[PDB]
Amino acid sequence: NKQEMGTYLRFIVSRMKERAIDLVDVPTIQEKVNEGKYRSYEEFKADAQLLLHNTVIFYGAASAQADIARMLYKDTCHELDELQLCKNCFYLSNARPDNWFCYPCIPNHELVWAKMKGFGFWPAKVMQKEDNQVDVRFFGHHHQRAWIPSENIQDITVNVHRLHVKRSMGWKKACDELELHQRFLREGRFWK
Amino acid sequence: APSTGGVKKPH
Ligand SMILES: [Zn+2]
Repeated sequence: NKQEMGTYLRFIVSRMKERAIDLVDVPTIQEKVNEGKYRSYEEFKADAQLLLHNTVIFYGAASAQADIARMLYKDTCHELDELQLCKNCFYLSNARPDNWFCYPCIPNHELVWAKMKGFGFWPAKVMQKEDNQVDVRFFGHHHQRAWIPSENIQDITVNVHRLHVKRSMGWKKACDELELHQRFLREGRFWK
Repeated sequence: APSTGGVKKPH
């Protein structure tokens, strides 16, 4: 996918320029993406790596600039990890049309109630799992991520009154978003 | 915050 990769990489570069306002060349990577020249994510990663190295050498391994660069390289690698987890999620998370988190993916994310100590059960999408814990992304404001122990999870088709919940404004908005998602899912309303 | 969400802080 020539254009798809190009689109994703543009989000990353743009975001890392925004990250960089904390306080190989950047235009070169910026040039390369803009022209859609990258042939692999791995190749993009190796350029970001080169840039990091040149940067730390340029300014000193303990400069403010080298600290920034190390942070940016880690964030870029995180964005690339996430892009591999689910490309649709990544696209919608960056383009953010109205109700972006409600559009289904293929395959569909498993939906759960996930409990974090002190918050009660909150609705979430499962992004990945291992035997002892599950990486979820919550519905509702900020759409944050947590690793949740297996026994702090219930499937979404369990009735909510059977669960320990704390019914805040934020919790109610999360639940409204969940139900909109469940509807889009049954409708086959994919993002176009 | 990462595009696909920052880590949710414990209570
Ligand atoms: Zn997804």
